Parts: sequence; structure tokens; C-alpha cells
Amino acid sequence: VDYEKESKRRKLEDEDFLKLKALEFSKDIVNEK
Amino acid sequence: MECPFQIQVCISDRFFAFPHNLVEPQSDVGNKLIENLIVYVPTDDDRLYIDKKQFPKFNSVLVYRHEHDVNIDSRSPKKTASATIVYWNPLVPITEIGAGETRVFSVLLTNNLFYCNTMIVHHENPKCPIEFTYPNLRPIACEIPLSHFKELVESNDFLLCFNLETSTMVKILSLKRIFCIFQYRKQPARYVINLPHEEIDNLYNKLNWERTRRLMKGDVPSNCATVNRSSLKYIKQAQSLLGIPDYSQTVVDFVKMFQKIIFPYQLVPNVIIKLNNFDQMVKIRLFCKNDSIAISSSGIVPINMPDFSPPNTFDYSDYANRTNINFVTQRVLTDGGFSSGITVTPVKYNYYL
Amino acid sequence: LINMRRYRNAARKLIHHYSLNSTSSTEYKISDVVMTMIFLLRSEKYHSLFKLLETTFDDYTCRPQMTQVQTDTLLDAVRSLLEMTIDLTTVDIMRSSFARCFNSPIMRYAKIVLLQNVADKRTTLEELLIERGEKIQMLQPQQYINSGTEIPFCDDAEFLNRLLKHIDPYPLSRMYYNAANTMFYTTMENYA
Amino acid sequence: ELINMRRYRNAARKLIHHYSLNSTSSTEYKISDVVMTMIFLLRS
Amino acid sequence: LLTLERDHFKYLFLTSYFDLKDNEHVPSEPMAFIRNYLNCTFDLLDDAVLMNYFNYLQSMQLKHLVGSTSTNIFKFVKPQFRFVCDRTTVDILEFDTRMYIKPGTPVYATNLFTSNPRKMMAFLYAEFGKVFKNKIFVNINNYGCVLAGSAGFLFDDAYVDWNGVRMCAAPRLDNNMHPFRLYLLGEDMAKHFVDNNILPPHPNNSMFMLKNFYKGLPLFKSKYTVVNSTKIVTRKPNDIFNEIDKELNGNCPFIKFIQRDYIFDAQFPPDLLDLLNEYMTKSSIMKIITKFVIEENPAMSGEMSREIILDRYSVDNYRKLYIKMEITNQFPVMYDHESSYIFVSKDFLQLKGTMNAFYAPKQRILSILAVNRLFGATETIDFHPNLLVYRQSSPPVRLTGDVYVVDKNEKVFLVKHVFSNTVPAYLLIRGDYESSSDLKSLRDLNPWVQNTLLKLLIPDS
Amino acid sequence: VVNSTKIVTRKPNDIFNEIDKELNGNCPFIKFIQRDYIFDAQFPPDLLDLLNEYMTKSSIMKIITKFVIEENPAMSGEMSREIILDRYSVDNYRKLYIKMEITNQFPVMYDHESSYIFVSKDFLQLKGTMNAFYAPKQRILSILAVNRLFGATETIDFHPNLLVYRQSSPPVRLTGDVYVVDKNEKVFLVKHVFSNTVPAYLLIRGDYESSSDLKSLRDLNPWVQNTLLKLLIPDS
Amino acid sequence: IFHLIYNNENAVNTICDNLKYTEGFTSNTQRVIHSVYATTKSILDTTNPNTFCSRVSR
Repeated sequence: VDYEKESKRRKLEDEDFLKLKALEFSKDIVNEK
Repeated sequence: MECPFQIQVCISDRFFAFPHNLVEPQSDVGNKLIENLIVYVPTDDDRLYIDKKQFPKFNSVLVYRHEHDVNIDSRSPKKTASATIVYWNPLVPITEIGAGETRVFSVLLTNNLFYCNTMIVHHENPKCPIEFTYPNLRPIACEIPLSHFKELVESNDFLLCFNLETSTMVKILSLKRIFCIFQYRKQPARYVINLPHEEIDNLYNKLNWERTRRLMKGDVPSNCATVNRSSLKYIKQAQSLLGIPDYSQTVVDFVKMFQKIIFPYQLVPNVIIKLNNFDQMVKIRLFCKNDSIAISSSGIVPINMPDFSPPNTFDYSDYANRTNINFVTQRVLTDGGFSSGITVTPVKYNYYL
Repeated sequence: LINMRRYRNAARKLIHHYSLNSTSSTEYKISDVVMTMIFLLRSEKYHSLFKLLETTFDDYTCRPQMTQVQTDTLLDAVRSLLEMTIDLTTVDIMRSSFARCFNSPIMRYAKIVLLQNVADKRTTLEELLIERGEKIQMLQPQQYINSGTEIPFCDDAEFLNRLLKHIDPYPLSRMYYNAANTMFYTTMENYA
Repeated sequence: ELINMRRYRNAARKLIHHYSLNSTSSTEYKISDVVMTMIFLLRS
Repeated sequence: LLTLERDHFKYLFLTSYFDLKDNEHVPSEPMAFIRNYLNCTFDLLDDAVLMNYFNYLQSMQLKHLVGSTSTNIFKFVKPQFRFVCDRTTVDILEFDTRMYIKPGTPVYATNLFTSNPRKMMAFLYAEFGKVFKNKIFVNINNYGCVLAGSAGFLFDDAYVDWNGVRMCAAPRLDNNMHPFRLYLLGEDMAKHFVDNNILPPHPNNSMFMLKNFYKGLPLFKSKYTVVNSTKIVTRKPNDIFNEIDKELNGNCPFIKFIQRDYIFDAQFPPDLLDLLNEYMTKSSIMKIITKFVIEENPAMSGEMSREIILDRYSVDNYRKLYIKMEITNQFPVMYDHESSYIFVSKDFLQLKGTMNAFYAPKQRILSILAVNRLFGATETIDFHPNLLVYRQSSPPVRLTGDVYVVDKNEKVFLVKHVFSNTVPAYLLIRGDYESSSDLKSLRDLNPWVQNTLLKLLIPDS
Repeated sequence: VVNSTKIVTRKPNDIFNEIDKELNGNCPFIKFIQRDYIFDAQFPPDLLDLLNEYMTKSSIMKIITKFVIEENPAMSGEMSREIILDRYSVDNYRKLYIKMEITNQFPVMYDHESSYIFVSKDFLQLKGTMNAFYAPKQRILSILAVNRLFGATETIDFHPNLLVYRQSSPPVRLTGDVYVVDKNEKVFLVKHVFSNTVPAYLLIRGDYESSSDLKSLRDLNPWVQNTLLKLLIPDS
Repeated sequence: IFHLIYNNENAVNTICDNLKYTEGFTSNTQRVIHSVYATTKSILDTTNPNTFCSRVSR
């Protein structure tokens, strides 16, 4: 019984994947330069 | 078209944003990992969205705009064992490869990567956007979607614009990335592409072929399709004739309206027939679970049988003859007091009457 | 073997001229007549018309007798050949024209003729006037307009200019010729 | 059979002979007769 | 070992091909032989008889029948039916999003059936890995594994098209007991199984079983009280229509015209046809056909406890049956609200490309049945604007009931109308008309009439 | 070996037709092999059959594709199979369909062996050039950047008339890489990639102007440079 | 026209309603007003999309 854990985990990730991308393209605290 | 096995391609809508985590140093023949990383991007602006700090595994990271090197045959690209090579959304043939396996991440699947041996396809649950062709929209520089990322993930009415000299492949990649972002949107977003109709049709055709390639590589079917301009015009005419406000009715729902007829009357809706004809210019068949027969544009057909029954299945000679046809036509003309515009045709029959 | 396509083309042109279905006027010759008859003979589709015309070789001052099925077949064949509509009146017109041609002797100058022997009693224009006028007066106006009204002239000068441009390459000479000959041939058919 | 091969032979012989001797119309042969002759030649 | 006669090959096919439960009528010899055949106790059976039966199937020309002279066909999981998947996908429809298949990919229906694809997946994917190996990325779910939409295996029901798409609800529900058949994609998989005599480890059984050449149609015995019967042969639809018209005119309020949904599967022997005549498939086609004009007086009433059935049991042979009206009589399952069919009379002609639209010349009327199909039309007439002759009237002709505007500029309207015999429909009219009540939007109309109207109105540029 | 067949002929057009059919059907690219010893002896057929099981690392191979590459995947074939055409003898060839497998051994080609492109009827290969062709209906002279031509049963001698001078009241603008061949004759070489991503250069003559700075021909590779020398310097 | 060019929807609506309740609006004034409004809106719809694309243009 080899469930499609891959598909389930993929959907779970996709749920918050957009938020994670938003974090990536968020603002930065300081400008080191 | 041939590809070198040394390249491994991963296709995922997520790749609209670069997958920093997935990058990993490659090993040489001596099994020595290479601490130098070279990232290739389709446009210079893309460089700004590559964070070198997100590559702890490597000691040096460089980013360049991949450009067709006319001096190298893609059938046998030059190798650079000194660095690990990664291509992000490549639009032109890869003429260079790194140590070990050259990694590729793409939201698009062009012919160049189509024949690539190692093909990893990430599957996603479909989530379709809304085509909103209409002259309060939010303009979006498609060439740089990640800049508008916040708006793309928040608002729901976007005016997709392009620089005058933007290339066709750049346009295609931008549209694919935006559609991936919408695929991850919880709420479908309306959009308008500020481009000529023919250009939009060509872009849609190319996107459809890309999706076909992904399917052939094992991608999961997605209902999030697109409609050619002629089909949209026909749908608009139908809605107007029925008195349906275009802004009120969506094409998808308009089509779904006739699913109530599809099975119970065992007939193919004329709207679906016309859409299929438009796609063909750019036959139908279906059934239901446990159904013994298939509804088709030709009518009822036994499941798995050809779309047409054997020619001699039915004899139409009795009425499918000039004498009968002329008799019926003349009778119609006389009874209706007509002189033109009348045409009678014998009715042929498929497998079943 | 024969160039059935060329034969068919010549047959079609000759039939058009002899049925007055084309204002187009061109030279014709015994070569063309032979083209036509050979095509008709070779074509299974047109055997009935071949038989009709072949019968013209005799006295030809006779009315062929056909069943309704035969007449329908002949009309269907003719209509398929000329791709139009048509009438057994046109069938008789072709019969008479071809009979006159077949009975005519070899000559150097094409015999200009008028329509004759189509559709027995000779009627004068005056008698036709009386009878047709009586029947018309018997008839009642299908529709009518009220007094006054106003001719609906167009107004869009741009539209007029567009139409003018669209019609500029049309030679008035050719259009006049075509229209006049159309009217003349229709009058000829009515008289005959 | 549409063609009366005998009559067609007769007409064809008439015209061909006529032309086998002279080089003119001799105006009692009528276009028909030509047609008759040519059809005969085709059939035979 | 048990044996079986060619005369009982009809029973063998009846039992093994369809999903039949009315097995009480099988004689003793075929009963025992088929029992062992189905329970796969092949060791108790004559293999020569199996070969004879396979040759019999080939002789009758069963469609998709593919096989060799190996008893492993019956003794092991083996491709028994072949056919090419070719789907003209319509992406705008929310089909049953199953694993994609490349058009032109060969597909094989094997005799294997399982009550749980996920469990079989282990063994089947082991075989798939044997066939391909390497590190080929594949689309794998709990119901199978697909390679590049061109090879692999999957589990589905016993009956799929593979050329059309899946849509709408199921008129039949046999999944309650029906295990999934195994389907193999690719000549590679087919040949591998054929040569290797693949067979999953035993725990037939509860987990899975083999149903050799088992189409699995919902067959059942008619159990009809036949008042009378007769048979006819023809390939001329006008003949069937004439029979229907005669029956309706005489006294029949409505006829049950049935067509068997398998008559195109093989050149069935006449003996087999006779055997099948006792049975019917729940999924076969039926039409409740009545007459457009219904006589008002009861002088035309016939028997109130009898029905007329016209069964197209073969490609060219039909049987007319008079049976006692009885609830216990079983019939093919139609749609819950299956629309009735109305016979076409000479007074009008069905409009081409429409199942419910017709035109009466003498009346100059275009009519669209509200919920009813047309039937029997041997002729059709192309739609044309001239049909909608503009009605002239100095004062606008008043109209009542439901009225809808089709073209205000062209004074085209749709008027609700019920034929005195209570047949709902709409009349498409063009002319100087006015409505007593408020005009109504066409969206109020049902999808059936709306589709017909779209076909009739939008020019096919 | 998924499948195999054999043919006999001395007509190159036959081999080219076979290659064209295979490419058109579904083949992205064919491995055309020629054994490098078929001219050593009248090998007995039995010996030929024995040798067929073997191959020489030094034999000739060509990776032949089709110039026009269909955009849509409707033309895609099997993704785990290859087509090989082996000229195992002087006049006998064997077409083979085999499973795409790494373990399969092949003759050693150049590390960056240039691919071959089949010649279509739309153009003709210029005589004395392995990578130059001319499209009449388009009036275009093209030179493949790194790719060889293949299958050309016909060739056309170069001639100045081919470079028909383009007339244009304003100079036609050009983009990308541009090189000056003859300023006096308004002859230029323009970098161009066929939409199917085939790099090459177009030799044009006419009233043209460059958006960017014109570039020296020395920047070009030796391959294109040799072809250009052959095409331009008259063979006095 | 000015209340359209300048994005003054309140003034546009006020004018529209006043014209609805002023003079023989139904006869021809309504059609004239709709024609003028449609022309202005067509020009604005031609311009504004290109203007926004120019704004976001790189």
C-alpha cells in the first residue's frame, strides 16, 4: 500500500508556497551596503 | 533535435521563482564536488532575483544571461568541469555544460528541452485564472513578474503589458510564469493582455503545445486551458443572442450550462461542437462512467468502436435518391409558397437509429 | 482516349451559349459541337441529355415525350453541369437550338439567328397585351405603400466614396454590354 | 445502346468518302453528319 | 477433465462475456463447465475445449480479440483485447482527470480484475520496473503507473472508450460489486506479460480474480409475458419507421423501441442470437416513442394491459413483441427523467442539426419541442431565413403567454406554445407582433431549447 | 533491437529518402553509421552477417536531424527508442530500431561533433560548401553556424545575382550582430537563429543599416569564415 | 466631456441623470447623449491601456 504521499505533500506545500515566495520577495530589514 | 544526457531538466510551475534550495554542487570524474556555481537566466533583469547568499554549498556564485553561442553545436556542447552549471527558464539551446550533471529548472518545456533525457515533472493541483478581455485594471510589466509579485498575489484585475521590443520567447516565458502564479492564487484573477489578437492567439497556441509536451512527459492534465479569439467571439455572440451580459457570464460556466443536456439527451452541445471545430482549425467523443455507448458529434457510437459504422450498415436508397429528394423538396416549395432558400437532405444514420 | 476535361469545358460553354444562360459571347465551331456531343456520349451522367440531342438529328420539329422521372433526371443533369435556376423551358430551348445547329450546313460565316421554336399557336403582341392585362386586372395588389413617403437617399459621403473606390476598376463598357444582353435574352426567352 | 452503329457507319462512310475524293463542303452534309461521322469513329 | 460442446459455446460466451446473474437457465453440462471455467479451476478442464472456444470467438469475429494458441491466455494475466487510445481532448471541459495517455498509444484490456488497485500496484510496478528499469520519471498514482503517456499499466472499470472523454453522472452503478480491470499501455507491456505468463502471487480469490474475455455488460433475462411476437430483417430505417408508425396509428399510445448495445461486437451465430434474445442488458438503448398528434376521443384506445416493444437484437434483425403490462418486467435503465421521443409526421420536416426542431410548410411554422426529441425523420431541411416569413399586419398581432425577443430589429420572437394534446414547445415567429405581457429573457429557457436556438440562429460562418 | 530491416542500393537518393521518411514520421534525430572498412574486400555474406553483430569505434557516424522542427508535440514519437541506419557493406544497409540505453556502444565521434541537418526542397546547397544553402523563393543565402548540411543530391553554383540588392528608400534597419562584407556593395552578414533554435548567418545585399555597432568578421568562427571565403573570393 | 476626461464620475452621473429628467430625453436627446458618451469612452479606452503600459514600461 504505497500511498501517493508525494501528491499529498505537494498539495500541502502548494498551499503555503505562494506565501513562502512572498517572504522571498518581501522587504529587507537593512541595506548592508 | 538531440540532447546530451549530461543535462537534467526539472519542470515545475514553482520554477517561476528560482529554486535555490534544489541547487547542489556536482562532482567531477574524481568525485570532487565543485564549489563554483554558474546560473544562467533568459534576461539580464533576471539576475536581480538570484540571491547568491542562498548557496551555502558553494564558495563562488556567478550569474549570466544565457545567449545562443552560434559557434557551438547544441548536439555536443562544450563542457566546463570547473563549475556547476544551472539553467533557469532557458529560452535558447544550452551550448555549455558543467561538471557532473548540468541542472535545468523551467516553467516552460520547449522543444530544446523536450528531447532531454532526464525530465522531472512536478505535478500541481490545477487552479485556473480568468480571461477578462475588455477595453480599474492594475498594469503588470510581464517581463518582470516577480517585481509585481505582491500585486499578482493580492489583486484580481491585471493589465498585462510588454515592452515594444520584447522577444516572442520572453513573452511566452512571462505569460507562463504569471499563469503559474495564478495557479497558486487561491482566488482566480482576471487579466487582459494588451497585445494584438493574432499575437495572443499564437502565444496561446505555443502555450498549448508546451502543455502537450508536459503531458507527453507525464504531467497531470489541467483544465486551466485557454480559448482562441474566434472561439471567444462565438461565445460572445451566443451570450448576446441569449441576452447574457458578457461581464456577468464566464465562458467556462457558459459552456458548463449545457452539461445538463450532454448526457440526458445524449447530444453534444453545439457550443462544444463549435469550440472543437475552432481548435481543429488551430471530432468529439465522450461517455459516462459504466456507460455502454459514447456520445459523439456523429451521434451514438458503441464504446471503442470507430466514429463511423461500416458503410453497408444501413440502406438509404429508398429515400436517399434524387426522385424522393426532389419530390419532398417540391412538396415543401408548393406548401410553403417558396421559390428559393429551400434545401432537403436525406438523413443518414450511424451505428444506431 | 480523350481529354474528357477539355471536352466537358467546351460542352459547358456551348450549352451556356445555346441556353442563353451566359451573356458571354465567343466564337464557336464544329470542333466545339463535336466536343460537346462526345462528352455527353462518354459521360454516364448525361446519357439522357445525349439521347435528347441525338433525337434532334431527325425531323426535330417534334416534342419529345418523357416521364416525370426522365424529366427530373434530365433537369438534374443539366443543373449539375451548369452548376446553378433552370427549367424544362431551358431544356426545350437547348433542344431547339441544337436541332437548328445540327440541321445547319457547313458554312464560313456564323449564322446570326434569333430564338425560335420553343414551348403551336402564333400570338400577336396585341393579343398578349389584352389577355395578360385582363388577368393582371383580375389580380389584386399583394402590397402597397401610402401616398407621399420619401425616397431614402444615403447620407454617408465617406460610404459613397468607399463604394466609388470599390467600383472604379469595373469597366462601364463591359457592365453595359452584359446588362443589355441580359435584358435582350430574357425578352427573347419570354417571346419564344 | 445509344449509338445506332449501322446508321453511324453509313454517315461516316458518306462523309469520309466524300472527303476521300474532294477537299470541300458540298453543302448537303450537315454539321450533324460530321457529328455522326466522328461519333462513329470513336465507337469503332 | 470437463468438456463442452460447440452447441454449449453459446452458453459459455453468455456467461463469460457479460455480467449475467440469471444463470439458472444454463443446462447441467455447460453449468458445471462454466462454473469451473469462471472459478479458474482450469486443472479440471480440457484445454482443447478452451482452444476450440477461442477459435469460435475468432470465427464470430469478436472486436479487439487478440491472442495466440497458448492456454496461458486463460491461465495467466494476458492481454485479451487490443485497441488504440485516441482522445480528441476538449480541455474546456472538466473531464475525469485521469492519467494522460498519448494519442495513438496502444491499450490492452487484460482478464485480471482486482478489488483494490493500490494493493496490486506493488506487483504490477515490480513487473513494470522489470520491463523498463533505469530511472525513467513516470506518472504513478494509486491506480497505476504511466510512462510518458505511452507505456505502463492502470486499473479502471471493465468498459472504457479511450477515444472519448469521461463526463456527467453514471446511468449505471455496478461499481458496487465490480472490480477494476487491468489495462496495459504499450506493446512492451503486452508482449512482456504474454511471454512471461505473469500472475500475481496468491494470498481467483477475494483480492482479485480472472474474467477471461469478460466484457461485463449488465445482462439479465427478460422474463417477459409475451402475448405475441414476430421478426423482421432490414437495413432500411424507413422500414423500422413504418413499423413504428403503423403500431402507433393502430392503437399504441407509445412504443418501447430498444436497440441492443452490443450488436456491433461480432458476427454472432444465429443460435447465439436466439439464446441472447431471452436476455437484455440494462445499458442497452431505449426510446419511448409516441405520436405527435394524439387522438382526442378514446375510440382509438387499445388494450390497457399490454405493451409493444421493438427490439433491434442484431445489426439487421428486429423482433416486435406484444407483452402483458407488468411491473415485474425488467427494462434497460434510462435517464431518471429520460425525455420522450415523438414520431415525425409528413406535415413537417426536422431541421438539420437539431434533435427537437421542425418546420411545417403549409403552416409556415418553426417549432422546438420543449423537452421532447424528434424521431423517425428520414429527411431534413436546412434552416434558412426565408422560413421565417415576416408576418404583415397593420396593427401588431397580439400575443399572449410567455414571449421572448430574439431580434427586435427583425421582429423575431419565441412564443411558448403547448399543443392541445399537451405537448410543450416554442414557436419561432417573425413579423409585426406585440406582447400582451412583459417580454422575457431567453436565459429563462432551458439549455435544450437554448442549444437548438443557437444552432438555428448563429450563422455557421 | 526493437526492430530491424535491410535494403540494397547504390542510389544516394534512396538512403536520403529513407532518412527523410524516418525524420518526418517521428524521429527527432537519426544515427546514420557507415562502416569504415566496407571497401576492403568482397566480404562473403556470411562474414557480413557475423560482422553485423559488431561495430568499429572508428567507423563514421552522423547525427542527422531535420531543418524544420515541428513546434507542437503532436509529432513526438517514442522517448526511449532510437533509429540507426548502418551501411554495413558497400551496397547493403540495415535500419534498426533499438531501445534508448546508455550501455549501447557507438563509434567515437569528435567531442563536440557538429550535427547534420537534412536538406529540404525549399533550398539548395551551394557547391563547394558543407554548411551553405540558398532559398530561391525567399532569395536568401544562409550559412549554418556550427551544423553540416546533409542529403543534398543537388547543388547550385554561387553567383552574384543571388545577392539581389534590396531596394528601400529608408535603409532597412537590422538588429543583433551585423558584419560588413562589402561596404561599396552594401553586403552584410547578419546573425540569425531559426525559431527552432538553429544558429546561422544570413548573407544579404541591399540598402541596410545597423541598429548597433557593426562587427568585424574575425569575430566569426573558422567554419563560417572558410565558407565565406569560398563563397566570396572569385576562383580566378 | 470634461468630467469624463478628468475622472469625475459624480459629475458625469449628475449630468446623465439631469439629462434623463430634462427635455425630451427619450426621443433623441438620450441617443445623442449616449453617442457622445460612447465616443468619449472609446477614445479613453483606446488611450488609457497604452498609457498604463507606458507607465509600467521599462
